[PDB]
Amino acid sequence: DDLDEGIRMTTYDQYLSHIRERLHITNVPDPIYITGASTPDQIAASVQA
Amino acid sequence: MLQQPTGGYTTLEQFAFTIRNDGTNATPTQFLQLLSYEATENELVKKTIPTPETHLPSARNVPGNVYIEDAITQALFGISAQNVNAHGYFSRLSALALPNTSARLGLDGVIYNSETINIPFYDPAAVANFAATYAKLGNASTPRYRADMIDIYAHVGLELAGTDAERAAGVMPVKRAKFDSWEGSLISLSRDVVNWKILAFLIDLCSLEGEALRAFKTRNRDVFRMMLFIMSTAVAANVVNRKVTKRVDRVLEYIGVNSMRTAGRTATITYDLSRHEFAAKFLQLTFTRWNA
Repeated sequence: DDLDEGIRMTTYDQYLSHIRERLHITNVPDPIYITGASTPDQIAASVQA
Repeated sequence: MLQQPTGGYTTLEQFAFTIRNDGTNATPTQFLQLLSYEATENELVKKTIPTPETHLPSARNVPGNVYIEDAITQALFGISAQNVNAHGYFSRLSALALPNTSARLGLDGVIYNSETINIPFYDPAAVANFAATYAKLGNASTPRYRADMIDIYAHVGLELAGTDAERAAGVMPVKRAKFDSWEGSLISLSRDVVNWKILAFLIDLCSLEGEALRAFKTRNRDVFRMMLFIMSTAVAANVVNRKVTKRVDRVLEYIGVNSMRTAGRTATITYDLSRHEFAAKFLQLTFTRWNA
């Protein structure tokens, strides 16, 4: 895998500081937590919603 | 957000409660083992504790992030605190009572008006359960809602000094506590206790349910007993030392009896009347949760 390739992730403070309020004003459900027991289909449902 | 384990937040090593003793960080249980009790002719019987009021005092419009844990711990064990009901910021806990409130209670023991970065905070559901009860500290001064500050101490005695048979009976002889002692032992004890992050204890106390709760109540009985001990010394009529062949036994008379004293003394922390009303309230709520 290339350096751009991989599993993206970010700190919660970065999430809160930036993306979260934009999630609020765009009128969407707060994106689901992933327990690790979570289905990929559920993640698809969340990225969809 | 700090996740809450299947046990309490108290299971986390981050929230260990430990008085200093013999140069080490002793657990409360291994301090309470040092304690011994002389019985006296008087008897404590425990009356039913009145149900705490339905009312949650208004969290007045406060721009600031209140330092609540400091306010509570200093009101209960603080060496110098007074007029604890003048400011009345305890009511602020009821900001946390609402569903989906923006406010967060940080592990710092501060009630932030909104979630903010790089400040870990307790799970909001847990805090809501905790606030639904302990916001009532905010009405510890209002005349309609004041707790009894005499009878409640019976429970304290039973929960501290009481042998398991005395606890089952609901009635124990008034006792006189004593322990091998270093200079300033009760001051140092109380200050080791002011530093305790007790909102962890109160929050697990209000949030946990079922066996997971009961498993908490056994595990932290000694902690609750240490808090009760510091309050007991705060309200004890007198606190002497005894020479005992080149050793000293600190002795407080009496466990479970509030003397209503308010004049300050070197030996132990003192309650102003406001601290008495507050502590009475705190005991009302906490014992109510403890026996259900």
